[PDB]
Amino acid sequence: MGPGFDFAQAIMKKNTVIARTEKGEFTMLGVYDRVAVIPTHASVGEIIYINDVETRVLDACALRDLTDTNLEITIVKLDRNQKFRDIRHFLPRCEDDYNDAVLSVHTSKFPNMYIPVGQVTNYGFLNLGGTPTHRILMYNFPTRAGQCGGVVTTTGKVIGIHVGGNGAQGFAAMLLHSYFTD
Ligand SMILES: O=C(O)c1ccnn1C1CCOCC1
Repeated sequence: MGPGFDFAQAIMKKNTVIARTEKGEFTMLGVYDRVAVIPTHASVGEIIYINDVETRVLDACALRDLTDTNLEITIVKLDRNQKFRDIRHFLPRCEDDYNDAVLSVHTSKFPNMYIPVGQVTNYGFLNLGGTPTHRILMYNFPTRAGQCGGVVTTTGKVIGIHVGGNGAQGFAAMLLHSYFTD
């Protein structure tokens, strides 16, 4: 509907797939080559469904910071016959706060969904479902089941993936450029 939505749509139309694990259907962001991300609570195994196609998982790594604290991001390399557009140059280098973000979701339950969430706080520590978690972004929107994996963008930056909420606030795990050096 405006320039934030333009950037979000451009990411959704080329850099997402629908991922299915035994724990549900998730928006999945493809970052480059056959490398994507998903919330760690998706519990990715040796096989995952990608747009309802049985796909071998070549590697899955549940990220933790150097204090050995959960970051809630799992990086997955997919045995897929097609590469993603490389969007690593849209990833922030540092932890930050943002204005005027959009949360975008694409699943069977919520197709073509876009939410203007407003201001994004560098929240930091969150007890996420009992699990101490770091590098959390917060926005004051009442997010719901079905939005985990959703992509958080500003104009020109892909800043996080949605991982939870408390009924009044939503929480995303940061994406940083340093996660996807090769
Ligand atoms: O997919 C894209 O490149 C796209 C769509 C809208 N804006 N962008 C980019 C253009 C260069 O600055 C960063 C954002």
